[PDB]
Amino acid sequence: VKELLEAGVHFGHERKRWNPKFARYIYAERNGIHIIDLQKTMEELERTFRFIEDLAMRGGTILFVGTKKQAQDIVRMEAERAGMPYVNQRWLGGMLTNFKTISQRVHRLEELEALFASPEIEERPKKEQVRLKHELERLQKYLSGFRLLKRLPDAIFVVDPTKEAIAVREARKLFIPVIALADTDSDPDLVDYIIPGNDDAIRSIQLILSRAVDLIIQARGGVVEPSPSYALVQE
RNA sequence: GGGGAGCCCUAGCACAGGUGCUGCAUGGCCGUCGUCAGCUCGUGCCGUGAGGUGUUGGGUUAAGUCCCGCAACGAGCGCAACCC
Repeated sequence: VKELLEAGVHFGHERKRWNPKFARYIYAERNGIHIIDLQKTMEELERTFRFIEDLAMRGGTILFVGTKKQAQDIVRMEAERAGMPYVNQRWLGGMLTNFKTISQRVHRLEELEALFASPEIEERPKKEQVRLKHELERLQKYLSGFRLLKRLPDAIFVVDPTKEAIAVREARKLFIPVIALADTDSDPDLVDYIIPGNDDAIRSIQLILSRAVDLIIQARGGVVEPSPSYALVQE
């Protein structure tokens, strides 16, 4: 458990595409690959999961932002289990902020769903229908986990918050708690709460994330087990 | 026996008429870039602002048509389909 899980398959990163304040977190910098300090990282994880279980047991959406394919795939399934409205595919400008507009985009999609199994299965012209198939598909292709986000979200979990500081950027201006997770690449004070840990390792993703999801399922009282994992991680 | 209206004539009078000018006074019809693929709106973000964003990258199509990107996502008059 904990620190010894890391001595297994995950640790520090960076070809020196780093960030100075994160280097205060840092131990060493050999191989060219910074030597993460997973100890005080365990301290961080302590405070992190404190608020995790708190806000989760009280109830209010933490906003799975995984985007890089790897992460994304795993997290998506995990997200479905985590119960939290989630960012699956490529994060697009508008979600965080243009909230009402988003609710409208949903409405177009959801009502496409509603009127996809209607007498429209009979009627309606070909070009209209077929095109509407296409854009219905893509609409759900992006707004899957987002389709279930309807009232002031209260923290995010995210992954590597540089890209996912496109994401941070938004929720950061939005006076909102943002947990989020990365290597010595990103920035510490860029975030509200910090998980200093590599995220190009698919296993790392699996482990820390399942830890969090289980933390929120234990906020409500339980904890089962994940389906997505070691599978496509290595094969 | 006149007187009444309409209708025709003759000098008068208001009046008309113009394929006479000027499209540097114009409507309208259009010739015309040219079926060129463009023109623009909503919110968010951006810049002190003008304004930007959208539409700035890459294919692809008849085409701003569609698709991967992208601080954005749509909607609009055209494009298309809708009349033959």
